Amino acid sequence: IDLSALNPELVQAVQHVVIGPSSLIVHFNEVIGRGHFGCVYHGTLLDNDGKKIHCAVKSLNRITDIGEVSQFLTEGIIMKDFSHPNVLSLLGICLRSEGSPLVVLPYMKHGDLRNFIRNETHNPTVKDLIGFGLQVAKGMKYLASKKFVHRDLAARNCMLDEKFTVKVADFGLARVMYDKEYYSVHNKTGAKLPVKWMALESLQTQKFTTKSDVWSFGVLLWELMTRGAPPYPDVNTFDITVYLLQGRRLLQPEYCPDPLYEVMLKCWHPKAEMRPSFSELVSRISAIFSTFIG
Ligand SMILES: C[C@@H](c1ccccc1)n1cc(-c2cccc3cn[nH]c23)c(=O)[nH]c1=O
Repeated sequence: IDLSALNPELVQAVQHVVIGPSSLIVHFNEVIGRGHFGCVYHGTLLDNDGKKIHCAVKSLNRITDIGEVSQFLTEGIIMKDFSHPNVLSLLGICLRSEGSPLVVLPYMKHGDLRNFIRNETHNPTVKDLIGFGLQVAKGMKYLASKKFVHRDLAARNCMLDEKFTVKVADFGLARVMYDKEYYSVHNKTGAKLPVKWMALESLQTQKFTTKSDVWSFGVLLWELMTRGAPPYPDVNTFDITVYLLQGRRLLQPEYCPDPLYEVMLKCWHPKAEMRPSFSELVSRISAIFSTFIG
């Protein structure tokens, strides 16, 4: 990657996001995870006093050309501003002269939320599951306040830290600014569209908004209440649009309380403008959660 060809204003603006070998040790032989985007390694970040911070280092192996690198730096500036207890922070990025760009994130002791709830050795209560959903709603309320449209909200993209605090995050492809580019990149790399989490209007028009993130949030609540069941497992991705157009939705999970399933149905309202906001979802889910004992 030719770092000398970048826009000098953009280089100045992104400097506060860049971290390098003076503080970060990437443990390339200790792999946390492997995805279609690249790999996630254990990393160590040292502060000025020599104190060690455990981190996850996501390698975005597909970012190579100047336009992709510039868009990566712009996304790092946007996400470096994130500060919320239910949003995974960006510690920094690495733009090396040799190797792919790196995203440095706080290490998440308990991994992704979908894996946690699906594991038969774990026993989260119905109250714990609603609590996870409420944490996701708070993180999404913060992101929505920044006009940040997630597009890929699903239980597998929320992480659990050492205290079981849920952090909204993104372990998918490199984030793009424009919806047209999001579709173009998925087609070019083979990366899967998250069809079964997408709002009806996103499937038909190829556009995403905070109102389509509310639809994905409803699917995420359903994943929580089923302990990670795959949504519409029996509906082919190419038949999902007709299924939604018939007025059909994900069925009420056995352990999902009625008021919470009513919240899910409101998230999947066919008219995007009629869906609740993330602020209304936080208020409503807090009220439901307040009636669970434990
Ligand atoms: C901060 C966090 C996040 C993302 C979304 C919502 C809440 C939190 N985060 C950020 C990146 C990321 C950082 C910098 C540049 C790029 C470019 N693509 N992704 C970037 C990532 O890979 N994973 C991830 O979890």
